[PDB]
Amino acid sequence: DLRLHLLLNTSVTCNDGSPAGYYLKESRGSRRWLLFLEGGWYCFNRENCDSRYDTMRRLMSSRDWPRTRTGTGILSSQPEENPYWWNANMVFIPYCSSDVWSGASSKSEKNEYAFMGALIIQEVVRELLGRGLSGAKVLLLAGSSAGGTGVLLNVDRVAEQLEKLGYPAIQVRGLADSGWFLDNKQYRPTEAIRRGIRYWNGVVPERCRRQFQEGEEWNCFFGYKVYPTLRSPVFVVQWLFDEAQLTVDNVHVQEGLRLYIQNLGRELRHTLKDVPASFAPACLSHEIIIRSHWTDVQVKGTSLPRALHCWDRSLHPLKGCPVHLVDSCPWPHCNPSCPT
Ligand SMILES: *[C@@H]1O[C@H](CO)[C@@H](O)[C@H](O)[C@H]1NC(C)=O
Ligand SMILES: CC(=O)Nc1ccc2nsnc2c1
Ligand SMILES: CC(=O)Nc1ccc2nsnc2c1
Repeated sequence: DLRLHLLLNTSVTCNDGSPAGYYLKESRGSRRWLLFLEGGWYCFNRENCDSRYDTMRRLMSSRDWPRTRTGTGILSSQPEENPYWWNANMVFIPYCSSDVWSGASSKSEKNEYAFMGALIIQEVVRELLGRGLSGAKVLLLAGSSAGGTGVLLNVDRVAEQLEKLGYPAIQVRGLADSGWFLDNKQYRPTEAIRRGIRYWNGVVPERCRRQFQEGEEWNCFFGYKVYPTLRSPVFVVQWLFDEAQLTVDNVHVQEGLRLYIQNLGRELRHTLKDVPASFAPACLSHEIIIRSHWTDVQVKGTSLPRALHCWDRSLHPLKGCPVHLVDSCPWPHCNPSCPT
């Protein structure tokens, strides 16, 4: 089990001003550290954040968090369940800022809620350095859904933070699961992110900000636009027919919809052509890395735990150990190993 620690700096808060925190299981025989960012949509104005506070309060507050959580999937410590990193130090960072991990704004006389996702990540890293992260060789910042987008927005800031604090030997890497979205034409929008950034005081990576400039930082929330600007190594996991993508596209089969779905898969495939570390199966699903049966899906005969191990070796092409795995077949479940 992973044990809850609320942040000692109580000014780094969830939406309602309660302290943020993290769940930790140490592995004293390991110099590898996995920090995982939870997902769960977002909110972007007073009215829809108020609604989220009524029926999704654990995503806005630490007041009701449990003292422990069980690690699953890539967060499991059993080799049978996690062939990749079962002996690592494990950290689960709850998502309680509703800002895709981008915010840097405190609650105040003018702000009903605090949006501090970017600061929560920095403070967790700071406090872990006294609990053994100072001796790490690799820090893998991972996340699913909104947490996968959060990896893309924050991995280079973690790398800069550790450099400026005096830890140049820690290698920072990212693993973004189900957070690679397309700003495509709907079957039947980006305004939500633009409004959110202003409501959250949201921050994006500096090189991407300099490309798109003021008023256009929403572009940096889209993987295919922010990824080329990043310096840390990043592995991208993305279903070709992601259910959250299709929901925003207003898709729930005749010729028009057939062509729409086939075009979505082809566009997703295209955006990953120049991403050398990636895993993109032709399935209709959403998230993968913390579910218990994450080992089952394969692309071209290679599972995701194997592909991640091959990535580790590459950062020391490899014979029989591939790291770029993108399906080419054009319809959901044309890969027999898709989850049911
Ligand atoms: C707590 O975090 C805030 C926001 O990052 C920072 O301004 C403040 O200095 C921190 N407190 C301490 C004691 O470091
Ligand atoms: C349901 C939903 O809309 N999820 C998300 C989360 C983060 C995003 N960043 S860009 N588009 C995104 C969409
Ligand atoms: C024009 C536009 O904004 N299109 C879309 C479509 C699906 C999305 N999923 S997340 N952000 C999305 C944006």
